[PDB]
Amino acid sequence: GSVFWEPLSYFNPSTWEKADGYSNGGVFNCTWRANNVNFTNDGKLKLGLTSSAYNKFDCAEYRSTNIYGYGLYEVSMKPAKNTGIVSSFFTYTGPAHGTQWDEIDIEFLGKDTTKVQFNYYTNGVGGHEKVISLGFDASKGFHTYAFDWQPGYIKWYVDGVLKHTATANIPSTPGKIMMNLWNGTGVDDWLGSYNGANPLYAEYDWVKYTSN
Ligand SMILES: [Ca+2]
Repeated sequence: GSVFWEPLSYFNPSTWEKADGYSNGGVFNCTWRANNVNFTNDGKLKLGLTSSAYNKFDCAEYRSTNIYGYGLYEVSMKPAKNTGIVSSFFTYTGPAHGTQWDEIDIEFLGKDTTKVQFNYYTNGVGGHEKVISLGFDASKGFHTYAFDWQPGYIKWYVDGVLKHTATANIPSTPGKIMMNLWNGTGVDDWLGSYNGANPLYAEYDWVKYTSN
């Protein structure tokens, strides 16, 4: 169908918004700052994790102003490497647009950038985690990650290769496209403990959403 092709060359307020001045609270141990949303000279979204106060942490999230439905989502990215942090790409609808909570994820646990974590939420329920081995260290360069979201399945790919398939209670509300980098608290078993290492950066080259 129709193709949304976002090359992330500069901030376009019509299509994107920078989260700012707040914290998601919970496992999220940092405050979203618009100042942490940058663009490189060669057109990369540069998400930055800083400490602008002794044990205070500044993090970053970029998200779509519009909403999207079924189809192919691809991203070319380069995650941060560190204990206690997540770099991600996901779809998201919750009460955000006064609905139930539906979500599709691609998460890189900074403690082990040699792996990826797939997962999804359907009406607030998750626990669909799937960890796969990359065969490479994600943090060294840009690679291509995607999910094909249709009404009866989700399919995850890496550099073009089917890695995972999900068939049950597949989400169905449309949602926004989101990218964020953050340090977790009291999920250590999951993310490892964050040692305050900073600044940390996650990089995005482009996003493409292909409808139908
Ligand atoms: Ca680009």
